[PDB]
Amino acid sequence: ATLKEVEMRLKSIKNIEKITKTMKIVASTRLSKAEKAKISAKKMDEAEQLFYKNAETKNKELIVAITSDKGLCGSIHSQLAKAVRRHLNDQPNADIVTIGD
Amino acid sequence: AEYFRDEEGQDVLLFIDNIFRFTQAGSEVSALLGRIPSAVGYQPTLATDMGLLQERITTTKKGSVTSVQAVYVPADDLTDPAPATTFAHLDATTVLSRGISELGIYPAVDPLDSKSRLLDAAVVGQEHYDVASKVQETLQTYKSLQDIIAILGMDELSEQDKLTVERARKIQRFLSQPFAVAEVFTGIPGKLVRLKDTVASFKAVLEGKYDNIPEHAFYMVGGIEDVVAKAEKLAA
Amino acid sequence: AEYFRDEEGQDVLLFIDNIFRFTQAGSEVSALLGRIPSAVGYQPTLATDMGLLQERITTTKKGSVTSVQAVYVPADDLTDPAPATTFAHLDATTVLSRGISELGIYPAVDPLDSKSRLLDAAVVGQEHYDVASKVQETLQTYKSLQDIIAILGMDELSEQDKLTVERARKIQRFLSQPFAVAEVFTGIPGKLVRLKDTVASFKAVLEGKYDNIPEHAFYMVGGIEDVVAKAEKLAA
Amino acid sequence: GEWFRDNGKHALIVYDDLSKQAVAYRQLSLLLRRPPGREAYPGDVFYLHSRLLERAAKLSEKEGSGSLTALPVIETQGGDVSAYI
Repeated sequence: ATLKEVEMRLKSIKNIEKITKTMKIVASTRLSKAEKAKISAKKMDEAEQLFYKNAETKNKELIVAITSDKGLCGSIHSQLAKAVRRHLNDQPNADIVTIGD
Repeated sequence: AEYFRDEEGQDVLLFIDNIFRFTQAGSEVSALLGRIPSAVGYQPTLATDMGLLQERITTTKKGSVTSVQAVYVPADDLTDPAPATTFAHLDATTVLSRGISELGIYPAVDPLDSKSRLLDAAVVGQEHYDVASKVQETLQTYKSLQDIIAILGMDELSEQDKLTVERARKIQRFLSQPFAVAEVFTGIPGKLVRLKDTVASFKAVLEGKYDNIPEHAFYMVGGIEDVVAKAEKLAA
Repeated sequence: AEYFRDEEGQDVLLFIDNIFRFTQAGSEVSALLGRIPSAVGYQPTLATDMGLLQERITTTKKGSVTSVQAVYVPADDLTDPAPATTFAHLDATTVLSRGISELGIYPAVDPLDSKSRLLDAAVVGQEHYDVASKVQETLQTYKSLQDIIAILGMDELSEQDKLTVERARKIQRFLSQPFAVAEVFTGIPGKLVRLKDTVASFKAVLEGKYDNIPEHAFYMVGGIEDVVAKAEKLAA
Repeated sequence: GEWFRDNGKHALIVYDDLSKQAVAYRQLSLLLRRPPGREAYPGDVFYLHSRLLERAAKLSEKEGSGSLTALPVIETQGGDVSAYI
């Protein structure tokens, strides 16, 4: 009725909270592995960067973009895309390699 | 009405705005009569008094009477005894609800609270039923997901659902049809579409063949041809 | 039951079905008795009428009469005032579960929502309590991880968590045993399992030493002897 | 239907709709001072509906195979089942 249609829909929202809750706790675990890995990667990179400055940084194009295969990451998927597309104006026929579903 | 149906033997029509006033009028007299209320004030001779009326508008071999009835309802409660018992004595209904008026879509007949015994696969064709079937499914999915949509974006939703939804929003706005007697009110000249035309227009639009042009191209216009013209209009 | 308790002084066991039909019955004759009811139409004399029956079913220095009374929850809401009043008046409540019945597990008893006047502490034996305590926890874990198992599958569950999940599945299907009155259905005669034997086997699964009996192999079993047998049978 | 059942012929009874029988008996009871239950039809209509439905049965084979079968129907206005009827 009215009563029951409020009540079942409310359950939906409650289950959704539990799923989003659980998933966010789990996100916090992954972000730490992701950061540790990033440090080591960035530091390896820095050593070639010393080089590249002193060399002088200087100058079809390729586009690469970076995502996970899993979704629920908010607007990462499409904001990053939006910047891919903006630079798709600087050449229409550019070859885009997409790293992540 | 009886005199036209019988004595002159001509088919008739009947309009009432509003026949709720008929049940309300009973409930007022009822208290004082010596009768006591049935539940929520209304007369206990409600069921019988609705009944007699709706058998005297009935269809025989002498004339058949098509009726249009407008039922008033307080705060849209339909679980109440007075709106509810009328629906059984109606072969088809066109429940009109406030939400579809807020959406700026006149007419305001709900598509998801409509029923007919006149819509069958041989009463108006197999094909007519299958085009209507698909409208019904589409909007019911689109409603199922209103919660999910609001909670999170459509990029965090499925690609498959998003086709049903995109179809459904366009189909809802498409339902609109400005009227030539409330040309002033609507703000747009009236339009009409035949029954034969109507199926066709919806059939095409469902298969993706005319989903790609604005959702306002479907707002406040009639059949398919009016939408294509409104797109041109929009484009400039 | 009064006669057994009293005159000859013998112990008995009462059984009634459904006690909601009794509650229901009084609500009717109160109302037909020209008496204002409480809210929701129920009898306003429910407390003192339920109490007069309950007090009577008791241990006396002569005999002992002990009811197991089936109760029906109308529309699965147990806060409705006629059922909520009775709940207190019954000393040792059991909640039964449509889900558990359906899943094929029988009994339909809810393993986290099973209560009785004699539960826990050393009342029921210290060994017995601690075993029951680990099980209450173990299900509870599975219910929590279920959100992880559902989208992610394995991406935060541990080696330890997986092993906690197995024990839980195994205790879960160790609540299913065959019923003698369902030879007409199921086709497997009944089982009588001593107190010792349940406490012990359930304990074993928890230590991690009966995690060598497959999960499905606790489905429709009896004692210790049967569980062992079902592992060999299912494996090959 | 029951005369069939007694003679040894099966039958099947559709009671469409019991809710409107209760609306009738509720109006009738109110006029006779019989007070509404959880349905405006009076509470002894649980008695009306229990007596009617158990009159569809299966008899034994010394008294013929014939069984009347029942399909009681209750029409809910938006699926509302915590109502008395």
